Amino acid sequence: MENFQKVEKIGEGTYGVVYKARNKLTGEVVALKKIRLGVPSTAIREISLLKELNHPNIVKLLDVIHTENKLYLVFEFLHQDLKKFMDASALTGIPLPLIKSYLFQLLQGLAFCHSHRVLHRDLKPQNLLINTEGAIKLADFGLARAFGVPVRTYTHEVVTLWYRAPEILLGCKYYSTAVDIWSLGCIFAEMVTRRALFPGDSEIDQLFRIFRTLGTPDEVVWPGVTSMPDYKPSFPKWARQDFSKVVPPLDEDGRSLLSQMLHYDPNKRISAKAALAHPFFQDVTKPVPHLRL
Ligand SMILES: NS(=O)(=O)c1ccc(N/N=C2\C(=O)Nc3ccc(C(=O)O)cc32)cc1
Ligand SMILES: NS(=O)(=O)c1ccc(N/N=C2\C(=O)Nc3ccc(C(=O)O)cc32)cc1
Repeated sequence: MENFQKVEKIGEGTYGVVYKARNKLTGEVVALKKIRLGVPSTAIREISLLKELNHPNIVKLLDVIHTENKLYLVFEFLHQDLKKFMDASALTGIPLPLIKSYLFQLLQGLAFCHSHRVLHRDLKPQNLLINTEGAIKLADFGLARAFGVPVRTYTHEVVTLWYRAPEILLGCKYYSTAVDIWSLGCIFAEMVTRRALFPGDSEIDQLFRIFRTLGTPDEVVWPGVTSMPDYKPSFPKWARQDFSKVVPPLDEDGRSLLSQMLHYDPNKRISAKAALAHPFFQDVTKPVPHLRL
């Protein structure tokens, strides 16, 4: 670690603290992530697999440094996250062609992850990174279930529940790649409307916000929902609202795709591969964002 000079702290999450840093050996500017914990052997092996999960839309994992019973991950550095870009673009909105490009690229990255049986599990605007060339990349995944212990909130953590799939909220512990499609759907809606789709601050508030818009799920729309671990027959039964309120003024192709990404039944929810073929992407392009760095 004496080979890195910290420039500034750029983030913190369940798995650690991220710094912008300079590699003293090469002069490179990188993102250095100190993993919050020595470190178990299963975590070293699982993280080593992430070094081989390489794609243009996945943040590059350059090196794994396991020394003095501490774990550091060295990643390539990108200058801005989607949360900041969304906030910077709040008065005008991100242009639809750029929203479409970002969605397409993130579906390409997820289709790749998913084909290798790797789930992101916690997609949110803060872990989607952008550059000046129009790329967007997935970050902050691959360490879940590798440390062998139940997840406990770290000191000062406030968990973001806004993008969590309903099956996670309902207590499914063996959920599928569909959870990432749900999260990406929520982010897509937020890019279009400039408002979070389901901004809950508790698990039940999150679940009830989903139900009030999409309707309380039942066995008709989601076979098996009533047998989910945290499903209660006492949930209020809200009717599904007319979808026209969800993402105005998005066109029917985008609304159709979003409705497939937000299906309750994870088995009915569209896959990343099928979403890439949706008519909404027939006119996809790769525009340049205006980034103020
Ligand atoms: N792939 S890259 O990001 O374009 C890049 C850029 C710069 C570098 N430099 N490497 C080195 C540099 O300047 N002094 C060095 C001293 C020692 C070593 C070494 O391997 O032992 C490497 C460098 C690499 C990649
Ligand atoms: N808020 S901001 O100023 O727009 C910002 C936020 C984040 C960044 N970079 N983050 C990262 C980066 O460059 N490589 C990474 C690799 C992994 C992780 C992670 O969390 O696991 C984060 C980053 C820059 C500016």
